[PDB]
Amino acid sequence: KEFRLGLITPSPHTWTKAAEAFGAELSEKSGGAHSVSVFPARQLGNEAQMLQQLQTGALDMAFMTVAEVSNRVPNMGAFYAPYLAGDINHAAAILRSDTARGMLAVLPQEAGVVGVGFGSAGMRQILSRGAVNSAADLSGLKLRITPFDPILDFYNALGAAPTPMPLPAVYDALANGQVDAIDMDVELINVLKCHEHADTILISNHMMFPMVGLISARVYAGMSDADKAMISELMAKHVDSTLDVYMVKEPEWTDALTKVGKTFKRVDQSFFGDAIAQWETIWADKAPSLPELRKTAADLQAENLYFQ
Repeated sequence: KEFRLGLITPSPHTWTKAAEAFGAELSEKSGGAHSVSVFPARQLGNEAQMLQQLQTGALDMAFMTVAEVSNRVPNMGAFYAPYLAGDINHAAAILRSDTARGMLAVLPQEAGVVGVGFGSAGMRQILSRGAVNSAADLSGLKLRITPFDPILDFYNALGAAPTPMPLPAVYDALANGQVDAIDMDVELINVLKCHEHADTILISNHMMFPMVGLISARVYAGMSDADKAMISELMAKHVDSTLDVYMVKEPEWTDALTKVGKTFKRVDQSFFGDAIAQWETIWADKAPSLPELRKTAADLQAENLYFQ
């Protein structure tokens, strides 16, 4: 079978490279019986469209933001609690936990997909065209976000003017004033060069940004038992590999952003004032897994169960 795998990330992106590597290994491990054609950069549609077609089985596979999945499955919102993870190594440990993996079990019924495991991209940061000395400076700023509710809620609590926008439009929107600021990670701030029309880079690490490897449940059901096991395990390995890339590269991409001539500041949870508490109130009855995920995150940190 020639499977198709969609992503929204550009070609240089870690996810796209991981999907290509998965595709190569599947071809080899299957003795050429199967192949994967990778379609990055939104070639097959936006993420919402891709999920619709995973659900029907018109699309076989995706490396998808958990952000999009949360639009369909609001419990995935739990991963976006601000400052749940203290850094990318903590985030990776959370995403590998039994608590997190247990949350995947609902996906075949609730979204028509099998989730094999979690990967991630980088922590979320803020880039702005003007000075930002306190959270009050975010008030009324047209601020680009990924189109999902957890981040919309965070910025609405802060009083910004969040504006959903997909990746390809972001650079131009900054350059032309359609937005004043963006929510982004350091990999894409580097790759998309969004720092070019920014004044201030705020390294806030305010939210994690998980990824999930998905197989259409309709397609999975048509696979032989041997292939269900082999393909899901292999995909899980490649999804998991992204966590180690970000563990290594996150501080490297961050340091590169000290060399682009802009005002560079690190801020912590206190910077955001009451927005974190407001977010909790919004999400308490939307994402029932949140208390258990918070306990898991706290235990990983207390036990020093990651590189820190």
